[PDB]
Amino acid sequence: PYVRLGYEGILNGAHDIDVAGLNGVEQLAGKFATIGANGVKLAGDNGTNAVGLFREDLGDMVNASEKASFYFRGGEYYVNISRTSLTAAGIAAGDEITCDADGKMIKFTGTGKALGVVTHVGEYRAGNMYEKATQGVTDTDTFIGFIMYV
Amino acid sequence: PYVRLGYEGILNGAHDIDVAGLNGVEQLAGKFATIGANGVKLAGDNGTNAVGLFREDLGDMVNASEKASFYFRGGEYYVNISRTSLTAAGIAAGDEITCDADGKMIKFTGTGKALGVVTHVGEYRAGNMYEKATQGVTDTDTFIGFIMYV
Amino acid sequence: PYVRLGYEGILNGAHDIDVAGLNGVEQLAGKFATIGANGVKLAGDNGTNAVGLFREDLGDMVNASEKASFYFRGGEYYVNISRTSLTAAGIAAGDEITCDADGKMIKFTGTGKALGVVTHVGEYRAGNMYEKATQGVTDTDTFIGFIMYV
Amino acid sequence: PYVRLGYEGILNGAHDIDVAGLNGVEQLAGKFATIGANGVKLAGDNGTNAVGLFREDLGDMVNASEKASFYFRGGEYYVNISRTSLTAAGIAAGDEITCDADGKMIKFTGTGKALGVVTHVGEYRAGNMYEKATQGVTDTDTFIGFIMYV
Amino acid sequence: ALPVYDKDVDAKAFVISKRGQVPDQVIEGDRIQVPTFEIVSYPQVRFSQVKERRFNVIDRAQQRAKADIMAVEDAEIFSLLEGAATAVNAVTISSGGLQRAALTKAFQEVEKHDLVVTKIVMNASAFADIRAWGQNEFDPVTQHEVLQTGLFGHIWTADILISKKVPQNTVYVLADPEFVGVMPIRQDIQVIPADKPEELRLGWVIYEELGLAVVNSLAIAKIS
Amino acid sequence: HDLVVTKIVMNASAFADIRAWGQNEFDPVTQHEVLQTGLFGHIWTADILISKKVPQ
Repeated sequence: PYVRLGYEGILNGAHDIDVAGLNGVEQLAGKFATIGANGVKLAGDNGTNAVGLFREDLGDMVNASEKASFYFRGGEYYVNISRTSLTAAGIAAGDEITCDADGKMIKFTGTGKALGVVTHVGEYRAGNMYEKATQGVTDTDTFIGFIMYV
Repeated sequence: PYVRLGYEGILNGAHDIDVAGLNGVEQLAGKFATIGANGVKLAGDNGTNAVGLFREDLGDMVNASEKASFYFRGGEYYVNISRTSLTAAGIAAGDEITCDADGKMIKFTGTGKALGVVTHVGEYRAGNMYEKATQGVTDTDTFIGFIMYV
Repeated sequence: PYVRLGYEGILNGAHDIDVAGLNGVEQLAGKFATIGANGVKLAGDNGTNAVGLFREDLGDMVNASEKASFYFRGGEYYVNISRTSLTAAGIAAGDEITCDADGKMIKFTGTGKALGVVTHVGEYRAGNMYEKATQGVTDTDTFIGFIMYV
Repeated sequence: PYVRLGYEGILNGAHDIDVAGLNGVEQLAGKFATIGANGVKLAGDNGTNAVGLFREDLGDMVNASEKASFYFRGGEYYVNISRTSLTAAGIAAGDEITCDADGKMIKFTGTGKALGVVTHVGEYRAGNMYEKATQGVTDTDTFIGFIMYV
Repeated sequence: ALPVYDKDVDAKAFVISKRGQVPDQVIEGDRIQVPTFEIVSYPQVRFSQVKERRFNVIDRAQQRAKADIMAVEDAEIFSLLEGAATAVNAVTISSGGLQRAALTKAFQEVEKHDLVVTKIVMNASAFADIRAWGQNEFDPVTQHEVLQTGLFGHIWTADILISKKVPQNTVYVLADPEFVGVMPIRQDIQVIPADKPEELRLGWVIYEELGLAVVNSLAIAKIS
Repeated sequence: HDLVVTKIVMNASAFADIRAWGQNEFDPVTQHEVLQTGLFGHIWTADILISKKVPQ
């Protein structure tokens, strides 16, 4: 396990990694970190963990988050959760990582306040109301893509 | 008891982790599964129930249904764990919920007693000759209620 | 990379215990298993294999389907039984097949677990070198020869 | 050509004369084939389009039934079972063949796995036992070129 | 979806479907003819044409009733039907009494019915019935009817799986998309014409057949 | 009371029972009926349960 405590970087930094409720167990997925399907190589690897904002390009890989899309489910709003049955890996030297989504840290620039929700605008703002996993409520922003704690 | 060997003061779910200590694969200390902190909707319930159809949030983050209908998608039928609230006997403020694969214990309500899958009419049910099949790890015991897993 | 391979991948192998819950359910009956499939059939012709992406196509036909280097978000929640198979891949051609579903442990026997691209459904090959996309819901990077849950 | 020396039915004819059969240089029938053209073929080939049931011409030669949808051969049941039948350049049509009346193969197209008779103008139809000739109960494969006879 | 007045929570149920694919198929049937035979015989060309046409419509019927969807198949009546309920059957003295009994069951459900699609043996035998010493018990008491009874049609079709009757209403259950309609084509240079002085008559059609749902179509099998 | 309110199962088994003297038991006829007893209509309710008939 390794969990970064940062807030400079946008592919590095976390302060909320796992987040509150009762019942709703069932169903499993995992997926690769960084960019895959590279060469005609066959082997995977392991490395060092990075927890930041991630986005699916559709399918089972999550990678560098430049924007958010979707108003539905996990979106393009994926974060890396460390486990003890993994070596844990982020950007660079990816491995099969379990993810999470929703009620984690988000990124502001001074545009919008509150609720880490799946939306079609990168700098994450409210527009779907109530919980969905999310219990976070931010009322404060910082310039330049910096990572705020819910 | 309140914690360990049961959970009490809960209205959605009941006793779980009666094996004592964690054993789940790819688990750390888990993450909120939500319907009593308010999920995204729950499908079914033909009587008093709070077992529905549940969905992956695209990873190991699990919640109640976030996708309509009842079509093919990956994952294993978890043993359903429900941890105690840190309110008196209400719901919400529930503890990060580790998803056991084969722990103890949930009610059984399909064809067989070690088999059963989750369906859109609520509870657990046997399969269909068109889609899905029955094969679970429902455990011992039986109890049909808004309280359940005893 | 990604063509089918024989080697006790194609045709079912020798008898492991790969079923948690009771073995055999006659659910899904009336879907037939194809003769032969995508890629190179090596050491027998089988349309269906245990562990993988499977699809109904052509109505009341079921077959094998390749899940590539990514995708298995919309996997399957029914699997084609893994009794009689050494590596949890291969299941006999012909007739209305006996299915199971998920909720059960399987065994893969070989090198690497839950890393790299598939070289054949139900297989995961690695060296701990090179970043190659992972897909499926599989467990545990830590321990090779591990009993991994679909 | 002198090719087709030694006991060949598998490279002799354009289609199999027999693949599990045998006959020597023993004439139990010195009759010619007036079925399968030479003069645009090898003299190891006969060019036979049927080796099954035959009917006699004027003179002492046997050939295939060239019968319509309202014509049919009566008796004169022979099946061709020659390998080389008393030649030194490999049997060709117009040279000696040894026939039997219980030999093999019996050509059939149909959809196979059923009795067949010969009416060969490109027209194949099945057997019966009071309508068309009594083959005795046998399974004769689909599409002429490879026929395993029971 | 019971209210919170039986203290129940409303159902948020979402209806489910499974999907079927049908690729285009060809149904066809041939007649093979000799020119000489057709000239000397005299009506034969007219007759051969009526015969090729009737043969293709028959092979069409065969397919539509009996066969399980393979890959070279469309949607077939015998697959779509609902399974037999033995409960609907009871102690009888006639084949006709069972047949009346199947038909009525469908109405209870609020299925659609319009026609009886029955086994050739079963329909006939049902008409033929006795009271143990004669008198049909599904047709009048001095008259025989084999056309329509109950004010619905009867179809007797061979190949549909022994001793089964199906109420359904054809218009709802299936629909036939026709890529190209029926046509005869004739070729004197084809596989069979070359060998022997013959003409080949081909009569074909390209179809697809769609089977909506499993409902509004019920099959019942006879008493134990 | 001018109609019979039955279970779907009971009615169908009830209808299927033909005498050994070859008369239908609901109405004494050798024709198709839409289901009539007492010259009265049948209303099929599946809350009524098996072996039960309720006229009303």
